[PDB]
Amino acid sequence: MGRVRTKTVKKAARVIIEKYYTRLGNDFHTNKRVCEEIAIIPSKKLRNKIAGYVTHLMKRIQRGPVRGISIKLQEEERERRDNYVPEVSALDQEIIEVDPDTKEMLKLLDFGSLSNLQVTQPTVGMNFKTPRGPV
Amino acid sequence: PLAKDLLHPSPEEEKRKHKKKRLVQSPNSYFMDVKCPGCYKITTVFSHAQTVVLCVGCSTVLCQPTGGKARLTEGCSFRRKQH
Amino acid sequence: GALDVLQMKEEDVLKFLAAGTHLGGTNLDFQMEQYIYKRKSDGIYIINLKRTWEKLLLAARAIVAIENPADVSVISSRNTGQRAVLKFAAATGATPIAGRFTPGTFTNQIQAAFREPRLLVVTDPRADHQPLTEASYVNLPTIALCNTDSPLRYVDIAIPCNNKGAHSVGLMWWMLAREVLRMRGTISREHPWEVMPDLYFYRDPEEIEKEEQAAAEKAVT
Amino acid sequence: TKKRRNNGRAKKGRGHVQPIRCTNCARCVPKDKAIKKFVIRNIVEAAAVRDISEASVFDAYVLPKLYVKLHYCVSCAIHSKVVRNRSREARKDRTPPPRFRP
Amino acid sequence: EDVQGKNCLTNFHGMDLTRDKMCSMVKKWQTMIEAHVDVKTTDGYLLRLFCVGFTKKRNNQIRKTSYAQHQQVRQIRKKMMEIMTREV
RNA sequence: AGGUUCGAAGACGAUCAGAUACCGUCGUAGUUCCGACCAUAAACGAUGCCGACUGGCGAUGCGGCGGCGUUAUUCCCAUGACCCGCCGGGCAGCUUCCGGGAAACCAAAGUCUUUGGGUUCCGGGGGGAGUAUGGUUGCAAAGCUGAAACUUAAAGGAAUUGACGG
Ligand SMILES: [Mg+2]
Ligand SMILES: [Mg+2]
Ligand SMILES: [Mg+2]
Ligand SMILES: [Mg+2]
Ligand SMILES: [Mg+2]
Ligand SMILES: [Zn+2]
Repeated sequence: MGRVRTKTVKKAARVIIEKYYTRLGNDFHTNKRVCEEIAIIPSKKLRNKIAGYVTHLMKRIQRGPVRGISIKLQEEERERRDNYVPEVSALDQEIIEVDPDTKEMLKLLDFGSLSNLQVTQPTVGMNFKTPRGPV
Repeated sequence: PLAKDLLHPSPEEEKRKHKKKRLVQSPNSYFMDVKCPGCYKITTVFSHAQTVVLCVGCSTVLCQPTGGKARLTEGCSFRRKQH
Repeated sequence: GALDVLQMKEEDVLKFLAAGTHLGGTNLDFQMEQYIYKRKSDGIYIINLKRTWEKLLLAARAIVAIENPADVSVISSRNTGQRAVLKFAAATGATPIAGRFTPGTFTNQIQAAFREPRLLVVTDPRADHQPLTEASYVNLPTIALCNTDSPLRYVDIAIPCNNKGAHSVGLMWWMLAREVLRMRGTISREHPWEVMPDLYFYRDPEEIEKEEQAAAEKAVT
Repeated sequence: TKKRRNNGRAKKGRGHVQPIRCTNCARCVPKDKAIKKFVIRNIVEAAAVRDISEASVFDAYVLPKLYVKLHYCVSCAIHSKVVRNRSREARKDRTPPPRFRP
Repeated sequence: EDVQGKNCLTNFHGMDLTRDKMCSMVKKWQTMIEAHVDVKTTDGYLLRLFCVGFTKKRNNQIRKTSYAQHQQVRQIRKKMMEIMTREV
């Protein structure tokens, strides 16, 4: 009750995680020793407050991609972003469904009579336009 | 649109407007040859007619006056004439 | 163009019809009615693809006219287009801002991310109104991808395709990149581009994990 | 200065509307200005529904509703906390409050 | 009407709807049409029948209100009175 | 004529330091109808009337026109109920760096120092005062028309920050 960490602890822990992710783990005491020897923290209480938040943040990172950013998480992010170009295109449907109105649009721009272009009938209807007011 | 051309409108925009407010005003009404079954002659009923018109030979009703347009009676051919 | 070389070449018509890119209803903005063909019986407006193609080519001309390639700035607030603008900047050499646009990027000269571009290309006028307004502050011309109901306030080279579906957004960024690189000399314009347009498509996390587990179970078996 | 564009009432195309009486103080309010409220509360007051249900002589009986329409003057609606003061841009919002369904 | 020992024999005196049903039917954005007729049966039991009916929203209707115009209300009311009179 | 209910006046009961008040009980005139007066209201959109021009959007009411379909009689053409649009005249709404404005705001309160479409009424610091007096209308109550002496350095409008709010 009343254990919110200030922005000094939070941003110090974030920079520590960003720079020295490889030497930290989910153990408070080894993280405490690492933060002792890689940063000049003037007081013991601040030191192990920072170490506690580092431990909490590494549990969060081991769950998923919080900020961040780890090099492994970011390289796998750009791997997902860059790779999975599929082996077959998603736009090669080989059967394209068209309204007869779009068929006529293509017909008047000289492409409506050489493509595959499977056509349906128009929907008897005009029941768009969700009812006005409440219910 | 800043460069709408006001003196060459498309015919659909011309038909869409009021009968005034066109470049040159023109009526939306017309005349027509109305033919009823059982007779031989035709009558030249106005489209927006207000009179209960009658065929002079056979005293039968051709059109019934309504709010905007004369409603012709049960089945009778009509030919809009000279457009 | 009026040239025969800059004509439609119906392979991309098949790409357009597969992705969407011609269905934009049901609201029509009064400055976008120049680009529609007509309205479907179910309320959707149909967009004439000749106008889309030639507005795209005009935009590509304007992008090519910038001598320094890292002065075109490409913007996408939404994710469906964040991927496309990142790959577009990779292909052409533009400068992307994918995600949150911090206000004062173009006007506050003191701050660190003070970009000073010469052209601005925007996925959605309605979702990227803040870069449009700042472009009005710093006399910066603007190109945008516009649906049938997108307001054209600070837009100059509005390209009327579609910006709801992920496929249409990825496809139009793909063809903008292809035309920009073809007007410069990188692709000889006779054989198709090696980059397949699925590279620019948005992928939500659930279908990503479904695809990756399907690929894992296929590879192990 | 003029506080609202309508003058606190729905009177647009007419000269006079008939007054009504406020339901808990009997002030004369014009009908378009009054705070109206429709109440479809249960008679049997669902904190006590099970005792009535088990004491009933029928097997399948559905409890009747109570249908009252309330009219408030502005002062009674404010004091009974039917409505509250809002800021300017909040004032010009006409949506009913959400139905708190879940 | 009469007593037969330990029995009270009754006869019809009137019909009514419950309060909650009548309050449940009346709602906004529709027109209520009511009619009444005074009318005598063959054996001399002069009655007063009250009718009520409400305009119905169509299933594909997207307008909020279903309001009959005044002439429609008048001929609906005329039909109600003529049907009740011919029935009783 | 009629007087159910409410209810100026009035009486009482409370509350209060007081309480000719607010709250409660009763209750006259009045409230209702017919006939005759009176001419006033925050009689308000606090915005003269007529005409022209200048953005968008979605609805709504009346009339007309045109369209896939659904529904009613009836099996058809009408005619109704709905659906999708267009035109005209209405009551309004949202939005907009049209433009305006001291601003609140206003698509009119815009098209105004880049000042002139036609025309009626009307203001000229605050008070004294809509008073005095004369005239005139009315049964009266009052309405209309309407000063001066004298007095005064501000009275006001719209926004901002605080302080205060039973
Ligand atoms: Mg006030
Ligand atoms: Mg009034
Ligand atoms: Mg009393
Ligand atoms: Mg009186
Ligand atoms: Mg003065
Ligand atoms: Zn009250």
